[PDB]
Amino acid sequence: KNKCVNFNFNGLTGTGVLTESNKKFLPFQQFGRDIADTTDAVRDPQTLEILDITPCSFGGVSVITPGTNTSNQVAVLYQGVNCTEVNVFQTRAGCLIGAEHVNNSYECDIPIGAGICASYQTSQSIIAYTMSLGAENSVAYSNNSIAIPTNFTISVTTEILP
Amino acid sequence: ALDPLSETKCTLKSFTVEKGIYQTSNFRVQPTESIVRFPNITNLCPFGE
Amino acid sequence: VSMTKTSVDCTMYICGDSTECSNLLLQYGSFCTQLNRALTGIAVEQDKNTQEVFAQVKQIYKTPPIKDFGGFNFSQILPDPSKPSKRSFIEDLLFNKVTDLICAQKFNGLTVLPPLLTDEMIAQYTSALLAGTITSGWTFGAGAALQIPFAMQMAYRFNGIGVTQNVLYENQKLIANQFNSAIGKIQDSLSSTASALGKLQDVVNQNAQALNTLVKQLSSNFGAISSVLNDILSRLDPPEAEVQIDRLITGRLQSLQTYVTQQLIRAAEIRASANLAATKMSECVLGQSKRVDFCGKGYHLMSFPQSAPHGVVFLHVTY
Amino acid sequence: IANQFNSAIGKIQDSLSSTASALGKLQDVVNQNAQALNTLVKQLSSNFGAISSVLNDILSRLDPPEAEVQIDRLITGRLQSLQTYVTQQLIRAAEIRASANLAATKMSECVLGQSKRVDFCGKGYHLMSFPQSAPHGVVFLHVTYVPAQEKNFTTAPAICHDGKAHFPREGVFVSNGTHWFVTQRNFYEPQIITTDNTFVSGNCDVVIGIVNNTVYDPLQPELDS
Repeated sequence: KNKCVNFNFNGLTGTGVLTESNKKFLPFQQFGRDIADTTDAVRDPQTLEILDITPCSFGGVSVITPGTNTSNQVAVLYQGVNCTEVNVFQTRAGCLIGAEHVNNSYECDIPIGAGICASYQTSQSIIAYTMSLGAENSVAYSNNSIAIPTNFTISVTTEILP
Repeated sequence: ALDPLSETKCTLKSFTVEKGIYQTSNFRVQPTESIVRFPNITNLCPFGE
Repeated sequence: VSMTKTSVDCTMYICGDSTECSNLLLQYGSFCTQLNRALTGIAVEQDKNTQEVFAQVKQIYKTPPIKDFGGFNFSQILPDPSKPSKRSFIEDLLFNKVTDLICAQKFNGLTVLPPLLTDEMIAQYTSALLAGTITSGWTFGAGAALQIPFAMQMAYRFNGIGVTQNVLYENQKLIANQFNSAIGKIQDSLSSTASALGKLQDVVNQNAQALNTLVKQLSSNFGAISSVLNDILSRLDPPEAEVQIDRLITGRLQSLQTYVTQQLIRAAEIRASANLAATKMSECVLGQSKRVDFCGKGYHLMSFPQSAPHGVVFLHVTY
Repeated sequence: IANQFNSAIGKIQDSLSSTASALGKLQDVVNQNAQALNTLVKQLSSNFGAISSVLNDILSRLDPPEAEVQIDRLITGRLQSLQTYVTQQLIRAAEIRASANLAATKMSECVLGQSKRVDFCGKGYHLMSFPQSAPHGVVFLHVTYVPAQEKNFTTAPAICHDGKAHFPREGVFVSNGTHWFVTQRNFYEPQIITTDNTFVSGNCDVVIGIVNNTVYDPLQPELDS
C-alpha cells in the first residue's frame, strides 16, 4: 500500500496506487466503479478488504529556458504533480526544479502559471517570482483641486492586422 | 535525450531555442513491483473425467 | 472571457498503459502530435483573453485615504481589505453564484491547467479601473491621469449626452437618491436571482459535458470484442489482437478528433465574446461612448467593471 | 507639432528597422500555413494501418481481393488527413476574416475619417491614420494627441457676482491662488472670467462650493466709454 504497483487481483490486471479504502461495500459487492465506470476500489479475494486504486503517472514535463544566445540554463517544470523523484521548489502549477524563488516581484518575462513567472537575472541564473501588477500610483483627490495639462506630445502608434 | 535543453532542440527541430517555456513529454510513474492476490483453492479440476 | 484550460494526451487517451497499442498508433503518423498541439493552442488563447480584457492599464490606481464622493455610496463596487481575498461586495456575489470533480478527471487522464492570471489579480485590475474612474475620470485611459473632482466629472458626462451641466448641481441631491438606490437594487437582484449569471454557467456546463463525453467514450468497445486492452491482449493471438486494437485505436482517435474539433469551435465563440468585452472596456468603462445601446439602454454616463469567474460583469450607469 | 511628428516618424523607422518581431503577427500566418502544408504531405508516408504506404507495393504484392483491404486502409487514412486539413483551414479561415473585418473597420473609422471611439485607433485622442502595405496584411500609423505635462490648480464649480451663480460655457474654472481663470480641459490657456464665457443659472445659495469673484462685463467699459 501507499505505492504505485502493477497489481493482479482475482484476474484483474492493472497499475495504480493501492491505499486502504474507507468505503464499505455490501457483503455481495466486490469491485467498485467511479463516475467514469473505471475501477474505484476492489475487494481482496484472499483476505477480504476494500482497497482503493488511484491511477499513477499524472502530469506533464515542461522546460523553462532563456534564449540560446542568453545561456544554456534550464528549469524543469513538472505540471500537476509535486516534487517526488528529485533549487527544488513547489508552485501551484507543480514542482519547479532549476529556478530560484525571489520574493521580489518583477514584470512577467517567461509565464508559468497562477501568477508566477520566471526570468534570467542576477552570476546570473533563472529565478521565479510573482508577476508584478505595475507600480502603485496613489491618485491625489480633492474637491477644489484639478489638473490642467501644460504640455502635449504627438505620438505615432504602429498597428498591424493580417 | 541528453539534458532538458537538448530535449527542447528536438522538440523544436532546431538548435536555436527562443526564450520561453516549451512542453517536452509527460510524467511517467512506473510500478514498484508486481502484486498478486488470488483466492485460496487447493482442489484440482476433474479434467480426467 | 476565459474558458477552462484542458490538456489531453493522445498517447494515454487512445492507448492506456499498452506497448502494443502504442506501437500500432505510430502507423497513423502525426495525428496524435497534432491533436495535442491543437489543444495546447487553445489553452494559450484562453490566457490571451484575460490580457486583452481584464487588464486595460499598466499602473495600479489607488483611492485616497479621505474619500468624499459628493453623496454617493461606492462601498459596493470598492474592494474590502478585511476579506481574505480582496474583492468588492458585488464581486462577492458574482463569485458565489457561479459554480473533487476535477480530481476524478485528473485520474482519468485529463490534465487541468491552472490559469496564468489568478482571480485575486483580476480583482486588482478592476479595483484599479474603479479607483481611476472615480478620481481620474476619463483621462487615465487616454494618457497621463489628471486630477478632477468627481462632482465636476459628471458635469462633463452630462454635457456629452446633451444635458446642460446646470442640471447637476440643482438635482444632485436626487441624483444621489437614484444612484445609491440603484446600486442597492443591483445587490438585491444579484443576490436574489442566481440565474442572471447563467451566461457564465453555460461555459462551465459546456466544458463539463464535453469532458464527461470524452471520458465515457473510452468505455465503448467501438465494435471490438472488448473495450479493455488488457483483456484482448490476454486472450487473442498476437495477430488477432492487432485486429481488435485497430478498431479500438480507430474509434478512440475519431472521438478525440471530434473533441478537439468542438473545442476549437468554442474557442472561436469565446474569442468573439472576449473581443466584444474588450471593446466595451475601452468605450464604456475607460472613456464615454455616444454609441446607441452599446453601453446599455439610455445615454451612457459611466461604467463600473466587476470581476466574475471566467468572465467580466459591467455595471452601466445611463440617463 | 512639426518637430514632434517628424521625430516620431523617425522613431517608427528605427523601431521597424531594429525590431523584426513587430510583424510576427504576419509571420504566424506563413508559419501556420507552412506547418499545415508540410504536415499534409508527411501523412502520405504513413502506413495508416496498411502493410506499406506505397500503393504500387501493395497492388504488386497482394492478390486482387487481398490488396483492396490494404489499399482501403491507405484511402481511409489519407481521406481523414484531408478532412483534418480542410477542417483546420476552415477554422483558420474564420480567424483571418475576423481580423480583416477589424482592419476594414479601422480603414473607415481611423484612416478615411476621424474616429471618436475610445482607444480604437490607439492610445490618446485620434487625429489621423496612415495605412501602409505589408505582406498579407495592413499596417496602420496612428497619429494621436497625447497630453504630456500637467499642473494642479484650484477649481470651483461656480462664480458668484450679481447674486446668481455663473458657470463656464466651455472649459473649467482654475486659479493659481490669486485670480480665477477659464481654461480648456486639454490645455492651459488663461482667460478672464466674463459674461461672454459664462452663463447665468439658479442662485448662489444652491451650488455647493461656489466662490465669489468679479465677472468681467465687456459692456461696462464700453457703456462708460
